[PDB]
Amino acid sequence: MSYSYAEKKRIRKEFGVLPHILDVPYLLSIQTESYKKFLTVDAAKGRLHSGLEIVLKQSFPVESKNGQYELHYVDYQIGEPTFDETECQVRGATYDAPLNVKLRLVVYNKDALPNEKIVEDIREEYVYMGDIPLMTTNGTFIINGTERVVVSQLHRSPGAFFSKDDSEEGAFSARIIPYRGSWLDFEFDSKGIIWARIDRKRKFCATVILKALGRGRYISDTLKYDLTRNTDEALVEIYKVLRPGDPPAAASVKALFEGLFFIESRYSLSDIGRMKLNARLGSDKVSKDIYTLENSDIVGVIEELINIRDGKGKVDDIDHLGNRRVRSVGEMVENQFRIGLYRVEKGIRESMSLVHKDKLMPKDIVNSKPITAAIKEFFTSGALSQFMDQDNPLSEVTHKRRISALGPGGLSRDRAGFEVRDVHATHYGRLCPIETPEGPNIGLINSLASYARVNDYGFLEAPYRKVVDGKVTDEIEYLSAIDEDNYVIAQASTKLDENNHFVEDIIQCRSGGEAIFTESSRVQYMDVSAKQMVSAAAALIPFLEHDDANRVLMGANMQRQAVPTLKSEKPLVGTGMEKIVARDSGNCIIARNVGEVAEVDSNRIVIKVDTEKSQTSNLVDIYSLTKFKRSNKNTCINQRPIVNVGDKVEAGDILADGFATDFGELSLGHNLMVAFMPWNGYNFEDSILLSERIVKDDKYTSIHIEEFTCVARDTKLGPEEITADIPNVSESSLAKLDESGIVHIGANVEAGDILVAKITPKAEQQLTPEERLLRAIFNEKASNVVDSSLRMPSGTSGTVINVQVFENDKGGKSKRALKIEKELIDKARKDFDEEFAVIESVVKSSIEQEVVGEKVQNAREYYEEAKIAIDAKFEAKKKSITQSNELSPGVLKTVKVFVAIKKRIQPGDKMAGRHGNKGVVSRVLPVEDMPYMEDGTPVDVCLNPLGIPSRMNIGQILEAHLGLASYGLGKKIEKTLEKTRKAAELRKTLEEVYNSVGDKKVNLEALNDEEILTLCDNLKGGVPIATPVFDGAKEEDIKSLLKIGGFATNGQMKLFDGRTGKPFDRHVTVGYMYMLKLDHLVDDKMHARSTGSYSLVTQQPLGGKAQFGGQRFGEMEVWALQAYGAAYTLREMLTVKSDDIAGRSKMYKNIVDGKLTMNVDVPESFNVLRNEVRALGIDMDFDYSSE
Amino acid sequence: ILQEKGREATEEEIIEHTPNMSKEKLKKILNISHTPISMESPIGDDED
Amino acid sequence: LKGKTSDPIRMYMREMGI
Repeated sequence: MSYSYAEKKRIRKEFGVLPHILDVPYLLSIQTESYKKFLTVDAAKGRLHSGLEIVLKQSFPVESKNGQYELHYVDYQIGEPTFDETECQVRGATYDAPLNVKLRLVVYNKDALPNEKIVEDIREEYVYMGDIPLMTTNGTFIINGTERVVVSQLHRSPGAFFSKDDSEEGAFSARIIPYRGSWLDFEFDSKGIIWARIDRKRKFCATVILKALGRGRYISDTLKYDLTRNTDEALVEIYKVLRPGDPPAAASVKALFEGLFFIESRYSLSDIGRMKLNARLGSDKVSKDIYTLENSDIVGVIEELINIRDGKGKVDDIDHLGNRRVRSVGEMVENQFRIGLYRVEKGIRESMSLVHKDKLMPKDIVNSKPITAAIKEFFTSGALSQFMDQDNPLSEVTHKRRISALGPGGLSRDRAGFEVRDVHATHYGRLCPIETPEGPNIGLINSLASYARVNDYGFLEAPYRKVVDGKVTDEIEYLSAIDEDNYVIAQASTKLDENNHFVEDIIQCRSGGEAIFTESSRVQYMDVSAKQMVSAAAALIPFLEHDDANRVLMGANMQRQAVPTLKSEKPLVGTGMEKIVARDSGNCIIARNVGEVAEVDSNRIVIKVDTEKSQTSNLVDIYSLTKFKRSNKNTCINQRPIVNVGDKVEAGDILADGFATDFGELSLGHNLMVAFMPWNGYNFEDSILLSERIVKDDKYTSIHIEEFTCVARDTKLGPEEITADIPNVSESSLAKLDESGIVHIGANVEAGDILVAKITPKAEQQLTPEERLLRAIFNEKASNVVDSSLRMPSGTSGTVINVQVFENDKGGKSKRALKIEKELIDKARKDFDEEFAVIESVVKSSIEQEVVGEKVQNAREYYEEAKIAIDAKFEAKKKSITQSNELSPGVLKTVKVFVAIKKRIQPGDKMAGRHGNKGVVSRVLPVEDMPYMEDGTPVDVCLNPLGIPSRMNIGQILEAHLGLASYGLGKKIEKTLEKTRKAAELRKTLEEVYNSVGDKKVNLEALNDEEILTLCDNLKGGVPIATPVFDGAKEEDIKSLLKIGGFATNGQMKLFDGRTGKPFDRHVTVGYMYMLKLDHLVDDKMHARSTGSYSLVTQQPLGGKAQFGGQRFGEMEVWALQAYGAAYTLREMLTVKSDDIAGRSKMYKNIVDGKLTMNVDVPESFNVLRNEVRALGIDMDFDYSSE
Repeated sequence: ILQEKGREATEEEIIEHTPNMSKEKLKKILNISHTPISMESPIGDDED
Repeated sequence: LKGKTSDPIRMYMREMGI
């Protein structure tokens, strides 16, 4: 029942009785969808006008100053990007698209009101506007050769919000929020007086605003309190409040008051605030299209506030999802573009002031400098923008879906506590509550749920199924958060009689958004899926319901930190969410059209597509694999093809898995037999014990790639040389170094070995007389140059997979450098030309097959089109400035070195289970020592039972029993296939193994005998089982599976100690306990330091291990030392150890000498503090007191 | 030059029509194009 | 006027513009 090539190769058992009403929506849709609306217009969507085009149209007309010049926008043209994303990243250039717009200017006599501009400037031209960054189909941005992801931002929606502080009774408040600009506020008072403020200022009556414009007793109390006599007086008072100590002006105040709230550019609602305000007052008379504030709107807001004080109405909830909206990265890009456009418009108005030309074209006035800088500044320095995590494919999906309220317009980390961190009732359908940072940012990540979707207004919506006449309809609809509160929704778990009618009279459902017991008749909707509430990352964990929420959150955060192994192993127990996660992430290749593989090699895939069952196409497509691609986490990424020659394939099938993917399924862990008994105190707490077979079998070995860059710069004294000709260096050390001075590719480098050699000149050596005598005795000259070669840090071992060199610009290349560059270009073009010919040769063979079928004009230009791309590829390599980059002026040359070193799990490493149980390996034991079953198979890992009782992670025990059942099922299949390997009996054995339990009915009959033999070989290690997160198989089904395996109906089994061979009293549960390794190696954490460089300002040691590191001494540690009374330890550590320059040298000499002496005259930091005080008028000095 | 012909540098073209009458001067002239950075300036989080 | 405003530019301009 696999129905797919990936499914056909291995068949995974499935569980649960819930039908799949709707398939999961695309995970990356939210990131991809926002960019398209900004850069594209769809008639069906109704997005006729692109946002960028609308922004250009709004500010295009200027009419500077009666110059007979008119600026009109005609059209926008987008230039093709110079380099593809793969080429841009290798070069380090940022993927970008040129933006061009058409401006028409009309000129004429420019007389006083006659024929000013109707007879001139009939000529118009396209003017370059700037460079716009482009988004890949994966929705990621490459900047400076670095991939980046912009997190979505959640911000309070523009509108009118009424809230009352409880400090005083009747203290209601009215707030109006604009999309941009200042927002006015109204505050009630204990006396019942009304006050109006703008953002911040002196308190004043709200009546002043009405005076400027032109059962209620509140107006009477407020009117008498204010002494304002006329609107002019009120306007002068408002101007004085806005600026203090500034004289009022007759026309100055009028322009300022209208400008603050009556300027369209200055103040706009964005069409969201106006829509909310009209709905809140329910008035259609005010124009919805105009986003500017109106006198009627302000009077209505004041009326609503008075009505709330009367007691008719309800206060709004800020925490409510409907009030909060999510802002896409493209909207931020649009805002930056608008700011740049405003600056450009101001420049154009100023630019017209100087004219020195005849029939001047409208190209000189346009300036593109302002727009490019703002967008680049936002992308490079954007707080929301950050490097995407490369640890695993799941991590990349988690980061893109993440929405952060933090950033501009966002609450500060310490500002908001105990309010936004909680989960609202509306959060169930929009944001998964089990996933959040355990750090202070906890409760702000608000990771988006898998089924969560974004409406055009930016409000998240959740799919639901309507119910008619007590009968559930199959129609699926999306409900807004505000709409959802009124309706009552029943959970999908509720059973049906097959007529879509609820059997139970009383069911648990949310009518007010809070779970309650209600009759089936009142229910109006049903949940589309059980896992809809949980996030996509949460669904991966099996037996989620059995696990505690805190432990589940800890496990979910830990799984994303998992590090990929050399061989991917599919988990025996899986929710089945892994296959969707792998397909959605672009780490695997999917065939565009149905075709039969023509040639397969581990560098590219060639496929031929049949036109009869497919739309018209070239008939040949080529897919290029990526081998050992470097990652931000320094994790090797490579793609291996699962396709075979002459293998039928269909669109959407995975030709080959790429990163952390096995057979189209994401695997971050290896299955190991696990026992649950305390051993010798090796795991007293969270410690984990490893048999060592995994270390020997390379079960947990990972490959890390390290890039080292050496650059050459021109100093004032001289230009530094990377040539490997350094005095005082032996030939054997330089023997690995090539004649060019760059280490040979593929050559193992010991720690501290020279990767590149550089010499920098020195002057005014001023050698001391003893040094002079030494030079005279040996006739030794003093070098005027010093060597600063690049060497790998100690404790690091690797081989050089790739070497990159960039030459100088504007300088003719040397024969070795110039010849090397030409040779590299020819090899890339020559390999491409032969490779391009190979594709051309395959097309020619296909034509020969179709020679009877007419190819004379059918593919005449097909070869020509391929030739143009090859020429462009040759041009692109020579299209560079000659250094492959600008290089930054003052940089002579740069070199890039890539080293890949394998890593194997060792003691002190950290392993975290999917259930959230985590441990650090304490020791490695011999295979004989590890406990074994009566069969004698060893137990790879032993776990502590006490920890499971303390934390309710009951899911892990159930998974271990399920894993044991899967292990038992595999052994029976191995016994059946060990002898008499015939398809007919194997089919019966497979029917018993899969159809014995469950209603899945895999229908293995469809698979041919040849497929059956491969499937049996694949299942030898284990039989895959898929469990729904809330639809997991019950204990009875697992017990039946254990019986089929022939194991007793319990997890525990008899075991014998290896050392004495005597069985332990009491049986011990054995489970697969699938495990993953977190990215926390102990190799980089050792941080051993004895003597290190000191901070220049404080003469104190550097920290963090960046250079020599060292451990800072805490103030609390000083308190503990004072409690101990060890003054000698405290005094010595503070002076000689840290800032005593005289003491440190003396201490080092004494330690080398071995003689005992102590000098602690003073600490340098105290002297620096006295100097800082001395600069101020206050004077601090040491003194002697005889009094 | 960048707006009229798009190309950012064209340094040979830049020397083609200039009153500077020097090529070494432009190479040394643009070298001091960077203002000194502020030591206390933050690097975002950057390990804080 | 003499509003106690801290900024010098506002104070200087008022005298200069008289």
